[PDB]
Amino acid sequence: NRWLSSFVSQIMSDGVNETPLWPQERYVQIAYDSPSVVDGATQYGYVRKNQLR
Amino acid sequence: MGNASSIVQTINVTGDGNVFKPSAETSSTAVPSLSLSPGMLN
Amino acid sequence: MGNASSIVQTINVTGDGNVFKPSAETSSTAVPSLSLSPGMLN
Amino acid sequence: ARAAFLFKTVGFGGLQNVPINDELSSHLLRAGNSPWQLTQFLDWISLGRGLATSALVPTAGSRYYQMSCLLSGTLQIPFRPNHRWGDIRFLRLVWSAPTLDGLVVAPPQVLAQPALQAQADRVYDCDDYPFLARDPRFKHRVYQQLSAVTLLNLTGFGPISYVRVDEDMWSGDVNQLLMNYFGHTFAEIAYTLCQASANRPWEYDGTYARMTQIVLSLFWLSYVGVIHQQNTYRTFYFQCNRRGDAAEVWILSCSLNHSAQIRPGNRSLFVMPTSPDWNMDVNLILSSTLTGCLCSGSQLPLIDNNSVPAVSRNIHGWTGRAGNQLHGFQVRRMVTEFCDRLRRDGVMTQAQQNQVEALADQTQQFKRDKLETWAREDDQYNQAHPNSTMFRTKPFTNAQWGRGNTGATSAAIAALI
Amino acid sequence: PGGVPWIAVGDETSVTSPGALRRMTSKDIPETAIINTDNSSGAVPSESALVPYIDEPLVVVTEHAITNFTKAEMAL
Repeated sequence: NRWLSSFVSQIMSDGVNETPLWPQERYVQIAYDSPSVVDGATQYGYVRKNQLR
Repeated sequence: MGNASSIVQTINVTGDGNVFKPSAETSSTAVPSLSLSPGMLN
Repeated sequence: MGNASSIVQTINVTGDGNVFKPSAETSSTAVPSLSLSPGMLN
Repeated sequence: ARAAFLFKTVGFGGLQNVPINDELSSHLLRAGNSPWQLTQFLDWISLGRGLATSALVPTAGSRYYQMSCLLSGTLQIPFRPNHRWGDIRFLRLVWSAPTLDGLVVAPPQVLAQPALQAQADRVYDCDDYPFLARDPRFKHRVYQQLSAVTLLNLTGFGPISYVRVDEDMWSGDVNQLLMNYFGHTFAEIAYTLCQASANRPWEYDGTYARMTQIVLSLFWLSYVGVIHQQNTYRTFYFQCNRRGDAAEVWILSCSLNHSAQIRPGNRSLFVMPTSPDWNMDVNLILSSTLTGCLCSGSQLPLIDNNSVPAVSRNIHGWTGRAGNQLHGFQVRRMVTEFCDRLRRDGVMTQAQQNQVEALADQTQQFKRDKLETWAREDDQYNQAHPNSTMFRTKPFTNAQWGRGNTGATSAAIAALI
Repeated sequence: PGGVPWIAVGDETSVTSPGALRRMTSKDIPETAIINTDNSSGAVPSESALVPYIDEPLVVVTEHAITNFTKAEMAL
């Protein structure tokens, strides 16, 4: 519980999102140069973006 | 000037499809000199 | 200026009333050169 | 079921801006500020019982084209990459609420600020807009009229309709619902169907969708002349007492004289008129509107790239590399095809054919003269005013007044059965 | 200023990293294309089949260049 509380406090602290990834409800977007291969495994839900590097 | 990449590479130096086409219109330029006269800079 | 002609519609080169009066203040100028250095042009 | 929601906007007919101005926009929004004006158009055409006209709206196709132009010019504001909805104006008009509910006069600051310069032949995806993505019902309700606009703007000719024949469509509920329209006309059936579709989007293979497809097939078969009183499709057909009239009325009817034999299978194709006189034919526009309402959740087949201009090619949901061909026809020649098919079938005589031909010729002459006069007036107005150029009707060319592929289209529709 | 113009990849109001930018092209700004050029000098052909339709890059013009190229026409 202590570790979880510390993690949640870190999440709720101040700052910004410094990554180019932002959530959308349409689909799960995968960067071009990510090691993930889930898009090849599945047939629906995941979309790979070529311009996202 | 060899190259080698792991997993993936957005650019391939020794690959195919690259273009080498020097032309007069394109030329090649940098910043060689600028106007920094003392009177004109003030 | 303009050698000889006979039209006399708008201006008459061979007519009267024209004045030829050079002076230092008027001088004579054109576009001889411009500042087209690559560094300044960017 | 449809998976991609894309639409195309109107293109400039030689001008440098969307062919609409403040006067036309105000006349359109005269009785309601909602840009979605399908019900208003239905009320204006007045069941197609006569020739509707006005000072700024000479024909029904004129109003249809103006609705398309207004939507094309206005929707480009919330579809900018910044996705802001109410910070810029288009012809002294601004959106009210992010949910695209109505158009109002711009505030004083926006009026002082410059307006938006719209572009031509833009293709947009509905899911890009956050609110449309969030709300499925709203998107499905809007996409019907968006699909109708796309079906009108896809080519330079008249609107496009979809004809399908399939025996497995018929069922008990379909029969029960169809039997209720025994004495009604095509316009009334279209009115009721469109209102029902507006109230509730249809599903992929619903009773309403199947009945709509059946009704469209029946109407087009009767129009060509394959199906009549002495040759019925399961004892159903459409009757027209005055063929070739300026305002034709078609009535659903049943007959027990004979039923044609239908080969098993599923067949379909795409029809369109080419002659400019489609502007004064309510039935064709209503058929196109019904196809557009169907396109909400049905995912019709693809249209071949070679039948559309370059700017309309490779649309994700509409056009494709290998697709169905578009068949275009001319009304005056199709009348002759109808008469000839009936005469060969043996239910019409030479004198009746001659009377129909004379009436059709008179109607064609009248419509041609009126359309040319209106086009000339529009040209003169555009010449006079260089800052508020407009068009009151979709532009056409002189070549479109001749017969095209009418024979091939008639043969294909006949072979559909 | 000088250089080339950049645009936000995908969503806007989210530019916090250099990896979220990409060079702007004539596709993003249609009125910079050849077909939309004002052909008052007659350089661009009037035949639709002879006008290329491809994507092109964009560059930023400095005010020094603007002034000098404007003064160039005075010679003419």
